[PDB]
Amino acid sequence: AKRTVKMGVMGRYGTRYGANPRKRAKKLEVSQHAKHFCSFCGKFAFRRKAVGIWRCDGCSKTVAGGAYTLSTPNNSTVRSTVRRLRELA
Amino acid sequence: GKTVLSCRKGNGSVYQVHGHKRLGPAKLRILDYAERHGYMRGVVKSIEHEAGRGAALARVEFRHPYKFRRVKELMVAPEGMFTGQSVFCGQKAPLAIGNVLPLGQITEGCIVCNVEAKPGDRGTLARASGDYCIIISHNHETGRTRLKLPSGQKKSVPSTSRAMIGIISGGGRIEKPVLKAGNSFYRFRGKRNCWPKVRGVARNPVEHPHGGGNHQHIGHPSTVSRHSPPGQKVGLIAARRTGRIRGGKAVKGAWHPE
RNA sequence: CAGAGGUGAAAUUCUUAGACCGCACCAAGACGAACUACAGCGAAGGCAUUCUUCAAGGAUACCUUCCUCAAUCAAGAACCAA
RNA sequence: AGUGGUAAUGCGCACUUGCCAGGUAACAAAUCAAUCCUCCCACGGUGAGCUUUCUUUUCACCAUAAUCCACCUUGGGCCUUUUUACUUCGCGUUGUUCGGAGCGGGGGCUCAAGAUUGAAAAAUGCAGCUCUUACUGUCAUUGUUGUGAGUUCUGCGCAUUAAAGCAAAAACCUGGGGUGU
RNA sequence: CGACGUCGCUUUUUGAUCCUUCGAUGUCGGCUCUUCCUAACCUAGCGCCGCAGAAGACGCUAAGGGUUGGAUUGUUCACC
RNA sequence: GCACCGUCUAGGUUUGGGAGUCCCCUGUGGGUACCCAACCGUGCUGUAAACUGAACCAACGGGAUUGCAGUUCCGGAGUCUUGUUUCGAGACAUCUGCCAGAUGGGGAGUUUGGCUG
RNA sequence: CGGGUAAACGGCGGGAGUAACUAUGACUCUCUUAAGGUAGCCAAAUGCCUCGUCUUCCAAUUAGAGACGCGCAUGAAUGGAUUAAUGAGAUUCCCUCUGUCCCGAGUUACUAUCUAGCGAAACGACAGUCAAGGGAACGGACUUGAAGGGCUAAGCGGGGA
RNA sequence: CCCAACUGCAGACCGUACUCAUCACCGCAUCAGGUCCCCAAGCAUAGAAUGCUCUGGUACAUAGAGAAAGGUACACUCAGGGAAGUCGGCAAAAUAGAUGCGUAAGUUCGCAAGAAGCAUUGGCUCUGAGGGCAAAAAAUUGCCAACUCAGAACUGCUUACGGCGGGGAAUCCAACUGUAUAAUUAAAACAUAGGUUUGU
RNA sequence: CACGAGUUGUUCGGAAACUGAGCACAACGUUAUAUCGUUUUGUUAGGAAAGUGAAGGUGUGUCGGCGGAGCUGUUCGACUUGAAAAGGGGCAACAGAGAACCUGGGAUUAUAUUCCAAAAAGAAAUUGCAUGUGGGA
RNA sequence: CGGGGAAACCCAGGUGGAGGCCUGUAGCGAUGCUGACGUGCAAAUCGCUCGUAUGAUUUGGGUAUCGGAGCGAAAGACUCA
Ligand SMILES: C#CCOc1ccc(C[C@H]2NC[C@H](O)[C@H]2OC(C)=O)cc1
Ligand SMILES: [K+]
Ligand SMILES: [K+]
Ligand SMILES: [K+]
Ligand SMILES: [K+]
Ligand SMILES: [K+]
Ligand SMILES: [K+]
Ligand SMILES: [K+]
Ligand SMILES: [K+]
Ligand SMILES: [Mg+2]
Ligand SMILES: [Mg+2]
Ligand SMILES: [Mg+2]
Ligand SMILES: [Mg+2]
Ligand SMILES: [Mg+2]
Ligand SMILES: [Mg+2]
Ligand SMILES: [Mg+2]
Ligand SMILES: [Mg+2]
Ligand SMILES: [Mg+2]
Ligand SMILES: [Mg+2]
Ligand SMILES: [Mg+2]
Ligand SMILES: [Mg+2]
Ligand SMILES: [Mg+2]
Ligand SMILES: [Mg+2]
Ligand SMILES: [Mg+2]
Ligand SMILES: [Mg+2]
Ligand SMILES: [Mg+2]
Ligand SMILES: [Mg+2]
Ligand SMILES: [Mg+2]
Ligand SMILES: [Mg+2]
Ligand SMILES: [Mg+2]
Ligand SMILES: [Mg+2]
Ligand SMILES: [Mg+2]
Ligand SMILES: [Mg+2]
Ligand SMILES: [Mg+2]
Ligand SMILES: [Mg+2]
Ligand SMILES: [Mg+2]
Ligand SMILES: [Mg+2]
Ligand SMILES: [Mg+2]
Ligand SMILES: [Mg+2]
Ligand SMILES: [Mg+2]
Ligand SMILES: [Mg+2]
Ligand SMILES: [Mg+2]
Ligand SMILES: [Mg+2]
Ligand SMILES: [Mg+2]
Ligand SMILES: [Mg+2]
Ligand SMILES: [Mg+2]
Ligand SMILES: [Mg+2]
Ligand SMILES: [Mg+2]
Ligand SMILES: [Mg+2]
Ligand SMILES: [Mg+2]
Ligand SMILES: [Mg+2]
Ligand SMILES: [Mg+2]
Ligand SMILES: [Mg+2]
Ligand SMILES: [Mg+2]
Ligand SMILES: [Mg+2]
Ligand SMILES: [Mg+2]
Ligand SMILES: [Mg+2]
Ligand SMILES: [Mg+2]
Ligand SMILES: [Mg+2]
Ligand SMILES: [Mg+2]
Ligand SMILES: [Mg+2]
Ligand SMILES: [Mg+2]
Ligand SMILES: [Mg+2]
Ligand SMILES: [Mg+2]
Ligand SMILES: [Mg+2]
Ligand SMILES: [Mg+2]
Ligand SMILES: [Mg+2]
Ligand SMILES: [Mg+2]
Ligand SMILES: [Mg+2]
Ligand SMILES: [Mg+2]
Ligand SMILES: [Mg+2]
Ligand SMILES: [Mg+2]
Ligand SMILES: [Mg+2]
Ligand SMILES: [Mg+2]
Ligand SMILES: [Mg+2]
Ligand SMILES: [Mg+2]
Ligand SMILES: [Mg+2]
Ligand SMILES: [Mg+2]
Ligand SMILES: [Mg+2]
Ligand SMILES: [Mg+2]
Ligand SMILES: [Mg+2]
Ligand SMILES: [Mg+2]
Ligand SMILES: [Mg+2]
Ligand SMILES: [Mg+2]
Ligand SMILES: [Mg+2]
Ligand SMILES: [Mg+2]
Ligand SMILES: [Mg+2]
Ligand SMILES: [Mg+2]
Ligand code: NA
Ligand code: NA
Ligand code: NA
Ligand code: NA
Ligand code: NA
Ligand SMILES: [Zn+2]
Repeated sequence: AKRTVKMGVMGRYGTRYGANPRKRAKKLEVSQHAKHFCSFCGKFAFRRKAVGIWRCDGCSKTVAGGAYTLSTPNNSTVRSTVRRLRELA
Repeated sequence: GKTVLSCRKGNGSVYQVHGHKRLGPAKLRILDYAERHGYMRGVVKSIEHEAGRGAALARVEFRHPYKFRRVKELMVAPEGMFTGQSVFCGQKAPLAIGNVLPLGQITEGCIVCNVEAKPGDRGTLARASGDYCIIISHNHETGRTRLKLPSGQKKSVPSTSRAMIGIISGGGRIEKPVLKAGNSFYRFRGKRNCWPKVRGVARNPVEHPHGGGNHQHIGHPSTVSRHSPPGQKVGLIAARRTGRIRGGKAVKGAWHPE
C-alpha cells in the first residue's frame, strides 16, 4: 500500500523545514537519485556519484554533467549550436 | 575599539583555504609550440570531484611533446565530457565540445568556457559550475575578440587567448534549497572558515560600527563611502542605489568604456 | 541651432551641459503592416514573414481490405483566451 | 638460452633504479552472514563439596604458540561449450538486482576465507596419586558435540547522508621496452 | 449636628530641615511570635434620646478578654 | 644609384625535361609511377563527432680516412641574429620617491565652568 | 549646483461644520507636509489615563480568554499578520493527586548530646542587669532610681546600632 | 662475475623498576573536583538500565556509648477534607512495563499520538502452530536441535522487588535541531535554512 | 626513616629510514636595527645550489668461441669519455605509514615475547658478509 | 505481490530501514529544589531532579592565530583561579 499521500522521499524530514522548500528540493532529490539513460550502451544505468559526476553501472563510463540531472537543458541547446556551427565550416 | 572581523581575516590565520583533500589548481595545458601551430591529442582518464568546488574535474593524459613520458593535466570538465573521450587542443583542433581552441578560430555565437583573459594564463574566466561565455564578434584589424561574461559584462581579449568549447559541468547546484544549518556546515567544510555569520548589529560597539544600542539598529546610514578606511568600510560599500530592484536588474560592476 | 513635446486650451516633462529635427549605423526585446476577404486550418481555446525539418489531420480518388467493430453518455480522463 | 594449456591461466624463467607505465602501501555506512575467542548446553573422564532426608547430583578441570609440509566447504572474478536465453523470460538476495555489452545448464581456470593430514608436540602444560624424607620417584586422567547465544577478523568495493564523495610518501611488486643477441 | 469664625491636641500621612550614620546600622510586603496604647468594634456596668416595643443614635468608667475564612493584586492600601 | 650582408623550405596550382612491372602459383609475395622551373603559401608529415594502444637511449646516406668494417666530421634534424625568454601593455601608470590639498571616530590625546537649603 | 537611490539611516498632520428625535458623521470648508500610517494587529512582552468598557471564566476575578479601539507612544525585511510541529521559555483554567494547608502526630540513619584520642578559626579598645533623663537628638559606662550571692551544662537567636 | 639450496660468522644504539589514582599526576594536602586507551563473567531483563553473585580486589577512609531539643537525608507513614497553603501546586504525591482494542480539534498531510481512554497479565497441567537432516499422493518413512507465540482446564492474590510518561483546554514568544554569560541570568538572546541589497 | 638491592632485547617501542597539518636553515629582499618577511597551488633563490652517472674508448680480473699453455674477437664485474637527471639543506606522528619471535620454565625478594647453553626447554624468522657444492657467464 | 480500471491511474498486504526523528545508558551539559554545604570534600563541590545523546556530536595527541592584540553560533564571553 502507498505509505504517504503527497511527499515521497521527503517523508524523512517529518514536519520540519516547510512545505514549499521541501517541494522544490523533492524534484531535484528524486532526479539526482534516479537512473538516467546512457547514450552509450543503451541502458538506464547512470547514477550520480558526486555533484556533477555520473557513472553508468552498465558500461562503467563516467560523465561530467549537471548537479542533479545527467544533462542540463542548457547543454542540449549548446550541443546543437556547436554541431550547427561545425557544419557551417 | 577593537579590530573588526572583516579586517582580521586579512591576516589569514584561521581563515585560510582548507586546501587539504584538493587535487590542485585546475588549468588548461601550457600554450606551447604544438598548441600554437598544430594540435595535441589527449585522452580523458577520469572525472573527479574536488572538495569545495561545484564543477567536476577531468584528468586528461597527453604525451610529452619533447620527452618520452606522459603529462596528465587536470582541467575543469565541461558538461558532457566523459572518460575515454579524445580532447584536441591547439590551432588546428576541430570545433567540438571539450576541445581547446584559439578564440580567433571560434565562430560568432559559440558557447565557450575556461576562457583565457590573457594569452597563456591557462583559463581564468567562466570556470564556476554551469557558467560560460558567449562570443560576440572578432575584429581582425586589432586581433581582439569580444565576449559576454557570465555576469553580463562585455569584454575584449586578444584573439590568441584560448577557450574551451562548451559549458562548465555541475549546473543547477544553487537551485536546491539547503534546508538545514548542518548542510551549510558541510558545504563550507571544504572551502574556508567563514560560517556561521553573526550580524554586526548583534555585536558590541567595541567590535563593529553597527554594534550597541538599547535596540538592535544601525543608527547611521549603512551606505558608506569608497574612501572610508578599513574598520569603517562595513555595510553597503559605495552603493549606487539601495532597496528593491524594479524593472530589470542592471549589470553589476564598474563601467568600462570599451 | 532654440526651441521641442503635449492639449479643447494648458501645464507636468525635455532642452545651448545641444533637446527636437536630418543621414547612415549599433544593441535589445516585441510584432509580422498593406496583400487580409460574410476567405482558409483547428475539438474548442486558438492560428498570418521566409527557408530547412518532425510527427500528424481532413477532403477527394479506388471494381483495395474488413465485416457491425456503431450512436450517445453518469463515473473517470485530457485540453482550454485573458 | 625458458616452457605447458583452445582458454581462463600452469610450471623452479637471466639482467634491468639508463628510461617509461601501472599496482601495493591506501583509508568508506547500513543490512545479513560471521573468525580467533567468550558464554551456555549435550555426552564422557578426573578431583572436590553436600549427604538426619533427598539429589544417576553441585562445583572445578579436561590445554596445543609461532613457523612449516601436503591438499573439500563457502563466497567472488573469469574461461570454454550449449546459448532455437526474454513473442499479451529466466537466475538470484533479508534487502535497493542482473543478463546477446552473453542469463541459466555442463565442464573448467583463478582469488579470498577457512576445513583436513602431518612436522613442531609431548619431550610440554594441568590435576590426583604409589613409594619413601630428596622443592624424590612410580603411576592415572589428559575430551568431543551442538540449524545454541555473543563476538568487525573477514565477505566489503568506483564503498554512506552528500552543494560532505572520505590523506600522502618512503619502501616494495609487476610489466613495456632494452640487454644477453 | 454646627455654617461664618476661633482655640487646641497628635505624630499611625506627607512635606520642611540636614543633627547622627557613607574604613556600611541589611530597604517593601507577607509569614511567625510577643508586648504595649486607647481616640472603645464586640464583651461588663451606667446615663441620655425626635426612648412605646424591637432595632438603633449619642455619651461616661473601663484595654481584663476577643477581634475570622477566602477570589484578584508582590503589594501596603483597595474591592468583592 | 649599384653591389654586398642575403637563403633554404611542407603543401597547393600548372610550365620545361628524362626514364625503369617482375617472381611463385584466378591467387600470393616483392617492387616501379621522378626531377626541375614559376605562382600562392609560410615553417606547415596527424584530427574536422567523440567513446581509453604504442612511441625514448635513431636507422640510414654522404665526405674524408665491388663491397665490408674501424676513427671522424657532415645531414638525417634548413640557415641567420643591428643581441631582447615569450606574450600583453607602454612612456602612461600611481610604477617609484618627493611636495601639495581634500576626506578621514578607522585611530590617538584631551576637555566637557561655577554658585546651588 | 544638477540627477538617482528607502529590503540606506529614517519619517508617515491639525481645526471647524454637517443626515426626516437624539447621537454619529458617509458629506463640506479651511490651515498645512517630503509624505501625512495603507493592508493588517492591539489595553498585545508596546495604552499614560487604567483595576479602560462589554462578554466569559469564580460564591467572590487589579488575574486568564474573547470582543471593542479617540492606538500617551501599534504597523509592514527598523519587517506586518498568520502559523502545524518543536520548547528545562512567560501565563490562565480543568481532571487526577497529594502533609502545600486545616493541624499537626509517629518512626528510621547520620548528627547534635557524653566519652577516648586529636584539635582549630572568626573575632577580641576595656567590658557586659535595667527604667527614665539629658546627651552628637536611640547608653554597658554619666544623673536619679530599680535590680544584682558566686560558679556552671545544654540551647536560643532580643540586643551588643 | 651472476643465480639455487645450504653452511660459517656477526647481528650495533636508547627505553624497560613502579604508578597511572576515593594515596604515586594537577588542584598548597594521601582534597567526595579533574584526567586519554585496551581486556570485561553468571542470573533476572529489551538491556553496558537496575538488583544480586563465581573469579580478582577490599573491610581503607577517627572510634565507643547511646531514643534530649533543634537539624540534614541518594528515609517513611498518616484519619476527614483535598491547593482552602503560597507571588506562584515550590516541594511532594501521582502516571508507569508489555499486549489487544481505541483515540479529537488543528495541520506545512509528515504529524498531532503513548493524544484522551477501556481491558488483560500470576502459578500449575496441558493442547496447537511456527523446522532441520537422511532414506527410492516421498502428499511417507525415520532421527533430531533450539526457541517463540497462541488457545484451554484447574488453582490463586495481602494487587506485593527492581526499573518505568501524569493528562487535558488555552494565550504570549521564538519556526524547528543547535549555541550561549567557566563561578548568581539558558531566555523571547545568538545561529539557522529562506528572503533582499551592495562591491567586484 | 635507615641500610642494602633491582630495570638484561638481531625480532618489543623509538632512532637509523616515510610523509601530514606545519616549522624555518640557506638564498634573496627589507629594516637606523634581523631578534623581520618569503620559504608545498611541484616546491628556495635574477636562479651557474646535480661531483651522480647510459653508453663508449682504455687496463685488470672471472668466462666463451675459433684456428695454430699463448694469439684474435667476445660476455660480465673492478680502473681510467659524458648521453639525461629542472625546481638547495633539514625537521615535524612512541595512536597515521613502517616494523624479521613465540610458546614452555621449579627463571627473581624485585625483570622478562629482554633471563634459560649442548638434549641451549626449545621451535623459528630475518638482514650483512663470506666459504664450499650445483648451474650458468 | 494481491485487488480494481477503457485509460489515466487508484485501493490493499509485505519487504526495507531513512531522519541535524522520539524513549533511554555511557558520554557531553546544567533546569529546579532558589535542597546540602556555605571558616565546605571543594577560592563553584555534593544529592536528587533535569537537556541531549548518528550529529552544527563527544574526545587524545600534534599544529596554526594574541595584548589596543587574538578569538568569539556574539554573553564584552574566553585568552593558565
Ligand atoms: C536605596 C535606598 C534607601 O534605603 C536604604 C536602605 C539602607 C541604607 C543603609 C544605611 N542605613 C543606615 C546607614 O547609614 C547605612 O547602613 C549601612 C549598612 O550602610 C540606606 C538606604
Ligand atoms: K566558523
Ligand atoms: K547600534
Ligand atoms: K548633437
Ligand atoms: K552610610
Ligand atoms: K456595653
Ligand atoms: K549564542
Ligand atoms: K624568518
Ligand atoms: K564555529
Ligand atoms: Mg595579528
Ligand atoms: Mg547571522
Ligand atoms: Mg549583546
Ligand atoms: Mg565604533
Ligand atoms: Mg530586531
Ligand atoms: Mg533592526
Ligand atoms: Mg507580411
Ligand atoms: Mg497569460
Ligand atoms: Mg583503496
Ligand atoms: Mg514628620
Ligand atoms: Mg539625614
Ligand atoms: Mg553590619
Ligand atoms: Mg559604623
Ligand atoms: Mg543589626
Ligand atoms: Mg476612654
Ligand atoms: Mg478592653
Ligand atoms: Mg491586654
Ligand atoms: Mg575620526
Ligand atoms: Mg577618541
Ligand atoms: Mg557645581
Ligand atoms: Mg524611491
Ligand atoms: Mg489603521
Ligand atoms: Mg492598543
Ligand atoms: Mg509620566
Ligand atoms: Mg486565579
Ligand atoms: Mg485580549
Ligand atoms: Mg512610531
Ligand atoms: Mg513605526
Ligand atoms: Mg517599507
Ligand atoms: Mg537603658
Ligand atoms: Mg543576637
Ligand atoms: Mg543557632
Ligand atoms: Mg621490563
Ligand atoms: Mg613492567
Ligand atoms: Mg589504568
Ligand atoms: Mg600532586
Ligand atoms: Mg603547584
Ligand atoms: Mg551500569
Ligand atoms: Mg547489567
Ligand atoms: Mg568477591
Ligand atoms: Mg581515602
Ligand atoms: Mg572502615
Ligand atoms: Mg573524613
Ligand atoms: Mg534527632
Ligand atoms: Mg489560594
Ligand atoms: Mg492566602
Ligand atoms: Mg496573595
Ligand atoms: Mg516539581
Ligand atoms: Mg482529525
Ligand atoms: Mg491573539
Ligand atoms: Mg528556539
Ligand atoms: Mg537534538
Ligand atoms: Mg533545544
Ligand atoms: Mg563553540
Ligand atoms: Mg553563570
Ligand atoms: Mg544557570
Ligand atoms: Mg534572533
Ligand atoms: Mg521570511
Ligand atoms: Mg624514602
Ligand atoms: Mg638506597
Ligand atoms: Mg605561499
Ligand atoms: Mg608540508
Ligand atoms: Mg625545501
Ligand atoms: Mg621562485
Ligand atoms: Mg621525522
Ligand atoms: Mg606520546
Ligand atoms: Mg604506528
Ligand atoms: Mg620494532
Ligand atoms: Mg612487576
Ligand atoms: Mg530506526
Ligand atoms: Mg535526535
Ligand atoms: Mg531525545
Ligand atoms: Mg525531547
Ligand atoms: Mg569521563
Ligand atoms: Mg541553594
Ligand atoms: Mg554552617
Ligand atoms: Mg544522560
Ligand atoms: Mg605574543
Ligand atoms: Mg552588554
Ligand atoms: Na593555502
Ligand atoms: Na527552553
Ligand atoms: Na555600646
Ligand atoms: Na547608674
Ligand atoms: Na581524588
Ligand atoms: Zn552505459
